[PDB]
Amino acid sequence: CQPHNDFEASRAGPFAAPKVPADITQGVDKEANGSVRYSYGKQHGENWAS
Amino acid sequence: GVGVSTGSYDNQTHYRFLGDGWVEITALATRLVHLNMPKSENYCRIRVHNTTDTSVKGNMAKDDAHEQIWTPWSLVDANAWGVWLQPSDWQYICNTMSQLNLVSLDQEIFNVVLKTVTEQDLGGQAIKIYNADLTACMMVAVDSNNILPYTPAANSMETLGFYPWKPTIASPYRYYFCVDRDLSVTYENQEGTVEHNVMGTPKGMNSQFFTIENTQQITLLRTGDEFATGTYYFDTNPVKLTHTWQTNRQLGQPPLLSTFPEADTDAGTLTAQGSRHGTTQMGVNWVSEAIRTRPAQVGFCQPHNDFEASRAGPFAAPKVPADITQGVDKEANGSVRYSYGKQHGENWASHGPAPERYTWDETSFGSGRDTKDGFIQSAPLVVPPPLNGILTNANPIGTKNDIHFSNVFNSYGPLTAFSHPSPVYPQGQIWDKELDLEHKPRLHITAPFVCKNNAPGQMLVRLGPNLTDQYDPNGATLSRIVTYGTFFWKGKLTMRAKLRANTTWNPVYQVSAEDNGNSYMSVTKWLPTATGNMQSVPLITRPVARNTY
Amino acid sequence: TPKGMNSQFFTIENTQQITLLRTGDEFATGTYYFDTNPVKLTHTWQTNRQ
Repeated sequence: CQPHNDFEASRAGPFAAPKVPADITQGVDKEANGSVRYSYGKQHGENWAS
Repeated sequence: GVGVSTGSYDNQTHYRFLGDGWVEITALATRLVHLNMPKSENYCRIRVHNTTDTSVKGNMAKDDAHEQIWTPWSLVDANAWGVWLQPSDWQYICNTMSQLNLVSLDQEIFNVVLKTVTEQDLGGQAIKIYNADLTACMMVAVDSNNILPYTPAANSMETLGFYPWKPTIASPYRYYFCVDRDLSVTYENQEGTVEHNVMGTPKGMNSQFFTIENTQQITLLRTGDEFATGTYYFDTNPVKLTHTWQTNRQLGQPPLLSTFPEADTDAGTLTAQGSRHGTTQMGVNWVSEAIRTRPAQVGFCQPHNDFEASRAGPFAAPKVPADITQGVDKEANGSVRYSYGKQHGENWASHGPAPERYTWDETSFGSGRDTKDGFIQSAPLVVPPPLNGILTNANPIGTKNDIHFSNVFNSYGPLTAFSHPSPVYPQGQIWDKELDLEHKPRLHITAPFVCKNNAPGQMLVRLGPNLTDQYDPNGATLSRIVTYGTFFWKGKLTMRAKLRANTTWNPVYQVSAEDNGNSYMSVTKWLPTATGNMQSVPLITRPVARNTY
Repeated sequence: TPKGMNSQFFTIENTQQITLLRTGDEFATGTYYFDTNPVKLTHTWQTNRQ
């Protein structure tokens, strides 16, 4: 079990404490299991038509 | 050809003193095995889902929901401490040796016997006649590659016989399969029936189906044949055979004594707590045996009964066992409780479906926890503990009067230091295969020894199917001749170990056998009865004291 | 504000040997070797239950 969204703050400022990704199971808990979400561009993989 | 033995019986234990404090201990064990023709002609994917308990709102832990794959093969897994050494031997080892590790291990199968049984009416009845079948043959296979799911015989408490002069049956083989099980949470009598509680269907990304027929070289052997495996070597590390008493309280230099006891009654004193040298992690201007900094952290608070759920379903999150201390917190410290049978150690006189059980308590007095004393205080640490500036094991955390910080606190930090789980002589798991993961656990609770290299390789075995005169697969007619088998097993578990020396003045605690009485260490406990019944009770592991600093 | 105990200021001009190359020139680096461990290309279905 990993702390769901444990925002820890430091001298640099508040941040999201990383968490080892894992299966989502039937719980459909994505953000809870650490399922990373990406955001790329056109020169990185997005359709040039969009 | 056939009609002659192919092996020798030997179930002893020799001690070869290699000097320099180290001694090579070779444990030989031979037993008679009894195998019956498996009922399942082929691999089955039986799905067991108990609802007699899961349906109830109160019952949550009694979730035996899973889908295993029953194979037509048995298994000769003698991974038990009591199936190798002798009751008396273990006493000598624990009392002398201070550490032990596994070295080699071999196996052999001689005097393979296969007979068939037929019905024969006698005076109107029907007695069974037993005729030996030479042409009959069995099948053996040692998956040293571990291509098949590792199935510890101790995890199901179905190893071989701990009694030399008594036969034993090989436990069937079966492994878990991919199935998405889900169970909702319900307390006592929650509003409405349990939300979700259903089994799952086979997935294509986790469908693990194996066959003994295509995962190992099956060696066919008859009555005159015999099998033997190579000398497997263990790479596991040695486990200390001593307990730790020193707690986080006693480590470095004790406080300087300012007063000396005049009588054996009174005691001495320390120096001014406010004016005394030392190191404390508090900004206060005083020190004590409770705030003084220590080299590390001995033991750690573990979440009491932290049931974590996954795609497979809810389960009890394992926890490293430790001393129970004066808190008498067994289930809180992780004191594992066992349940063995008669062929495993229970008295043969206690007739009944109720097996013997015992709760094993660790000997690591140093890493012992006590829920009846754990507490926290506000950042501004002050001598007088405010009513709101402290969290004792009596403050309802989470709108619950029984759920405190202790039940949900993990004090595991970079300073966490603990010992290993003392292996029990009876029904104790020796070695175990490591998990195929990038970051495997620092240790295993099931077995002290963990094969760093490859695993030993479970030994599978199945009786050769004796077909009848008539046969037709398409007609679902699997006519098989009633046949069974009885083969002997011979194994030698060589392992070296070092013995400690008397470096103290006061005699250290030992394991003795008091006279026949209420005393737990009673001799009758390991002595036959008028009828011949016997029982094997756990032994005191790590009797000698060990200084942890 | 900038601290004196954590002031990390670097310059590409004083942290590496800059190789000047024109149109007819060309650069190439040595054969770097990795010491990283191999990563399994398979998933695990077995849970604490089985």
